[PDB]
Amino acid sequence: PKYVKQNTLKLAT
Amino acid sequence: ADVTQTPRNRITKTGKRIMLECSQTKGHDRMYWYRQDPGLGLRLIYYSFDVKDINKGEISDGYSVSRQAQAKFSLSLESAIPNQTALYFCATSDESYGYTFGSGTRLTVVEDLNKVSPPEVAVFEPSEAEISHTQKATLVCLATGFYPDHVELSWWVNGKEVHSGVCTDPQPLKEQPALNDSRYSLSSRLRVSATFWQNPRNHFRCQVQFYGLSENDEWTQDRAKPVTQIVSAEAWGRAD
Amino acid sequence: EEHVIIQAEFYLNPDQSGEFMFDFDGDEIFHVDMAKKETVWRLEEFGRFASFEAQGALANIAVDKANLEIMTKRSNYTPITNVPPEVTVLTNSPVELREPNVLICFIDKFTPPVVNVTWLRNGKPVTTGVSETVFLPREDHLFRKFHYLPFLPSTEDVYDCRVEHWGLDEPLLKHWEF
Amino acid sequence: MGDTRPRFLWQLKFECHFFNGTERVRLLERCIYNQEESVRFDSDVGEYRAVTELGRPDAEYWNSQKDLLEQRRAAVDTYCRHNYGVGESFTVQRRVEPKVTVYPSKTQPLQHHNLLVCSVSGFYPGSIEVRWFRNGQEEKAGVVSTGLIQNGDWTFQTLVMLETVPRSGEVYTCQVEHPSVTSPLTVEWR
Amino acid sequence: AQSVTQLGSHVSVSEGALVLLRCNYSSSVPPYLFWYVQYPNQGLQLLLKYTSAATLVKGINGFEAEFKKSETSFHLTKPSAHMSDAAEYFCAVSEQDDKIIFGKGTRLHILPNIQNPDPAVYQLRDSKSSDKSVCLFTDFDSQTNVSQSKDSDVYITDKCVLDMRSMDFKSNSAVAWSNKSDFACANAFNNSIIPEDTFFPS
Repeated sequence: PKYVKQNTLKLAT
Repeated sequence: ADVTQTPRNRITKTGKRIMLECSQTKGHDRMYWYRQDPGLGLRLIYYSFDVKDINKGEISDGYSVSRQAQAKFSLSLESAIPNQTALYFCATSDESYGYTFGSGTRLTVVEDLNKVSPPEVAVFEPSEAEISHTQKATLVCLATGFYPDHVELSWWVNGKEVHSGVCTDPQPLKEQPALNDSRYSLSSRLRVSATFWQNPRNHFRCQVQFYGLSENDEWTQDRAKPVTQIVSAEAWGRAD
Repeated sequence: EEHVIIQAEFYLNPDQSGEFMFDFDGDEIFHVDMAKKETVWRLEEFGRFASFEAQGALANIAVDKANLEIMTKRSNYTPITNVPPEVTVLTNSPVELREPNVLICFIDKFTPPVVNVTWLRNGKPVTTGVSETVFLPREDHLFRKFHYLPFLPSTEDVYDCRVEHWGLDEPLLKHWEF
Repeated sequence: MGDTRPRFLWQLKFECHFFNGTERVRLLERCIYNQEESVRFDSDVGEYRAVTELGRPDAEYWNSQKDLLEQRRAAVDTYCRHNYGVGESFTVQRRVEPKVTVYPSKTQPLQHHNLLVCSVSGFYPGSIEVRWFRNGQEEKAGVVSTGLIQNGDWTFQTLVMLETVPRSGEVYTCQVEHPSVTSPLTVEWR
Repeated sequence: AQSVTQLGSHVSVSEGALVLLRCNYSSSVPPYLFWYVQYPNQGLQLLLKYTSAATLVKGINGFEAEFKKSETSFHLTKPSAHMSDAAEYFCAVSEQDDKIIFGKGTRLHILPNIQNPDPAVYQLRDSKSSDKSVCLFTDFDSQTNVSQSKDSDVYITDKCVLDMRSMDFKSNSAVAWSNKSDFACANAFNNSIIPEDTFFPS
């Protein structure tokens, strides 16, 4: 059984 | 294009270290190298999620990579073997599984550069019997005696590249299927209306782009050095 | 019932320090060792029932790093205000003579997440058997940390946890005797 | 560190909140610059919101991307409910029996004011009742406790002391109710 | 073991008919799923992506795919096959691990609607020489297949489909050639089952 991360998003540039 | 690979086409002899370059402009942290082979899909070689971060994929053996900068991801064949002949694709990913693939690198690894040979190209004119039976006209292009299997064939009508009415064999056949380094042949058809064929000012060219030896490569043979070159053959229309 | 699972990450410049950890109701389940690309289970048991692809943490930290640079530029290079830690020193269990216990130094309510912790036994800095947790999250976005020293309890030995942090004007020295 | 340089800190929290197990779940994503939250996604709202002016460009850019917002909402199932089920056996269902000892704080004759100590340690989860009994009867007046101590360890400890005058033949029982026990633990002092 | 299984390296569909390409997946984790297309002599293009947002995923050109957890499937469909749908199609999975694992790929072949077949074997002379020629078998319907030569000095191509946009007209063809002195267009396709009505001009 595998934990999943949630992805960090890139801020607006 | 966000993602660009160089070179687009490479021939190399076995036992040589060769490097493929990927560069991107969208400043993405995730980069990947895949290879594509018939019947096996894309297999992941290596992947990188940051500068100097390196991770092995499914098939890392015989390969290395570097990620010195965010913009660039380098793939090296350590000691090229023939089964590393493939289409190689660099990809970037955003933060939500949005992949951008490069247009690809066609790499051919040959055991012996002495066997490299450009195509002879011939154009075969439509038969009167076809014109009179169908009111259409089929030209055939044959490209023969080339090695390795690393060509692109196109048709040019009145100096313009045409896609309409063209079929090219999806893969060349071997002139000597018993031999490991057999030369190849490829055919293509261009079909036009008889009225278009019958106009003697119309010019038809079948062009074969051959990928072969570079300036660098040594050449000890009497026949011309088999460099990357275009070979073409041409036919004019005829009223008959 | 009521449970909370937190995925907590940070990146700190110019130290170039980043952490990735999961929290269940205020205890750490695991963190990722970035150097070795290994998931570190807070108890070894947990690694027998579950897995985590450590490499995933490095993609998030890469993006944390890019976002910290953007926010830094947006703020016109406004730095963080240092918040000094509170230090509690206590025992893992009640304390019996010549029955090995463990000394906890609990460090709480501090930012940024950079501290230097020293264990002094009778004035001597001691390193034998020492371990620590990573920088743990709090609801106010400050940090908690645990430092651990296994030891033999006796009336002979006196203990100090010494903490240094940029928010303090001198090191905090917290005492323990039996 | 004698190093004087200014520091810049980026923190990220994904918070999964579970009510009655996975019956009700809430997801909070939090972007935090120099200890101040700038933008958050709350599953109860279903889009990004600036917590400060610095966050406004990020709320606006992220909320711009319909497919992005759709996945962030699905994550209550594909992230929160999933990870809950991964950890349940060793997390939610973790039970570790307390060690319970009771001793006087002073060895002294009968008929004198004493402090009887009930230390309860090594236990998980945190939920627990310690109750003090004199010869069978409970008492609430002189009960003092150090409250619940988190060891960082996946274990808790607590003291509950009892102010009391011990008398000839008196038996004192510490009664501990914890989820790990089919029925309360009891340790006596005579 | 994240995997995706596609059935059939090479599949056929009639022009105008429903397109169905199969994909089954294996994941411990609720997955990302993808379909990509590779059009001839080009790169990889995303058609659609499953994100758990919705079980019916919609893409460019009428493509759609339905996630069915209970049969772990993600079959790609398109209502009507066009000649321009001829391509290789790849299904792909990520167990939420920020890498895409690809299936082996299926090439879709479109059989053109040949309403008026006119099978014929023509001799074509070289532009440059009255001494050189090839044989063209053309204008046969979808029920004829070309076999490879039994004779190592006779070369025969696979059948190809061309689309003459100038006359909205599609046709099948195969080419045969030889340097052999005894090679004639009447014998070139003797190893193939050809239509009884094939036209052999004088």
